[PDB]
Amino acid sequence: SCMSSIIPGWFSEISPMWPGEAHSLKVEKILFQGKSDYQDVIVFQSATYGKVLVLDGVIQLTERDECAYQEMITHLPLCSISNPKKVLVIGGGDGGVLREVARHSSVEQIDICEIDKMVVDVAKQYFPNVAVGYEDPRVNLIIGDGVAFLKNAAEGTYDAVIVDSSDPIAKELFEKPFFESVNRALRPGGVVCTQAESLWLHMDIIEDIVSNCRDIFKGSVNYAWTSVPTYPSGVIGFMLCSSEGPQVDFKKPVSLISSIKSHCPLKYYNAEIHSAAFCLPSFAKKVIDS
Amino acid sequence: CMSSIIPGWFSEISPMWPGEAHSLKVEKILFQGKSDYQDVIVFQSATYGKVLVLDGVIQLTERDECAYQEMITHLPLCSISNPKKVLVIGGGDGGVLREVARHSSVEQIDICEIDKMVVDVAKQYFPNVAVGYEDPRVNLIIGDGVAFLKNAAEGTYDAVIVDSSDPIPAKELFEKPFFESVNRALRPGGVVCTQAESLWLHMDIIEDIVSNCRDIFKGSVNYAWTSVPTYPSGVIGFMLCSSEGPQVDFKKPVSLICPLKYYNAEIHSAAFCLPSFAKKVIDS
Repeated sequence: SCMSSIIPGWFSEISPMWPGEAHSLKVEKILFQGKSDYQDVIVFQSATYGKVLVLDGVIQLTERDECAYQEMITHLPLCSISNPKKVLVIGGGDGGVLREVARHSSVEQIDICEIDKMVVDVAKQYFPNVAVGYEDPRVNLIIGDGVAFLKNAAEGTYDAVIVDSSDPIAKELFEKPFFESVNRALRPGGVVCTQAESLWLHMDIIEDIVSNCRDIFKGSVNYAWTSVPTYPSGVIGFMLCSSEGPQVDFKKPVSLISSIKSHCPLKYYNAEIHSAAFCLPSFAKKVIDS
Repeated sequence: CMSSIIPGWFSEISPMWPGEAHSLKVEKILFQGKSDYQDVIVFQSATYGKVLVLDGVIQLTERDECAYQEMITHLPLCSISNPKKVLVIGGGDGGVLREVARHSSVEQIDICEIDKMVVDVAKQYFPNVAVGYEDPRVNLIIGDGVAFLKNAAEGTYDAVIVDSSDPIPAKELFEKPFFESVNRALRPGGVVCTQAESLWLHMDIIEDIVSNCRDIFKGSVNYAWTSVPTYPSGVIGFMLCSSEGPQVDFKKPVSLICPLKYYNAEIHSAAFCLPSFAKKVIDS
């Protein structure tokens, strides 16, 4: 179904989470097809987006546009607070989020949970220039469930939690108890940033996500969005919430983001787009503002 | 262009976005003409309502057109005081006209659409938006806007909106002479807003439009972008250019404005905050 039976080497991203639409990509090579204990895993060499990671038929990243997601999900929370030291990432992807967290020189510890070792192994083999992400000596990789890991975490441990999840299908990561777990694992005024889907496609799912966060997190609660051409509807959003404690202002950065530089310039994130990301269209704005 | 990758699905293929296509499941085909100018399809889509297509390229869908039509219209029109005379190049489905008509200081809306079939299709298959054409201030010309514009009285217009297709004879709308034509027909400090493609797919083309624009318009020259799921890459952008004359600040609207679904003063400003890869190139 996802691979065209009509004309060779077209992949089409079909889902009932985005009914009646597919982003089709010309595929040169499948580099990897694989079935873990959790999910179907495909990597292809696309004609125009470089390498593409697909889990359960859903595009997770392309080399060409991953920067828009990976820089926004990392820098929106981490540039909003001073001197973040301890960070938790839920979901490993290709390591590109870890690479973004590691630009922040105040960070000392990056704990990351990925349930599926196949996803880690696939990152290291097929996406090695971004999967160096995993090798930063600050990084502590747990192959295990992130929901359990967070129940089990010491209270008040983290400056920041980044929830780099797939779609709510994964469904527990969008619910009140998981958020209560996050609230408890954050230091007072610690921040969470989560994958919060498409304003065009899932207004109903997002209204509930913001209601749960408004209830659990007593600091700040904001919603941001970014252009990601190879996500469905060409955009995805983020919950930014702070726990009870010091003032947090997600709307502007505190901080802009070594002799030997390990990173290229930011490709997408900057201090102006940080603010712009919180200016929603009128159809979305009405709802999310309460 | 129909069932080219999936049976029952429209796929938007073009060497303007190599290696990719947006695919929409088609409930039914509503129209199929071949005017003296382009191949015209309207189809009823599964989930984006009615869809207009010219030469295999998506012009609009009922579900997301608000994001294009409200931004190409209100970014220019909310950046100046009491616009009275307005020229639109391109008719689409009358959506842009409907949005221009929200501005109560506007007296005259000249619009050029070379292809009459586009207009007839709009009124027939998109009637609730095609009302844009019916408003008493609208002066509809079935003719070449390039020609209409070179034939205009110098300094006549407060604003021109270029709601063009892709730079594919449409390519004239992207070149110095047409830009000189506009700079001329605008009053001093008058503004133009142009369809200016995707920062993800067309940085080269955009760079050339900006540079061209910066030679001609001696007021402000700015680029803005917006989410449109059914345009290639999911975003489209706009040149905003003011002619020599009173200062225009496109990032800070001077005024506020069947309700608006997308545009608002906050998104007005955010529309000029480009990603770092675009922001460097587009600035100097």
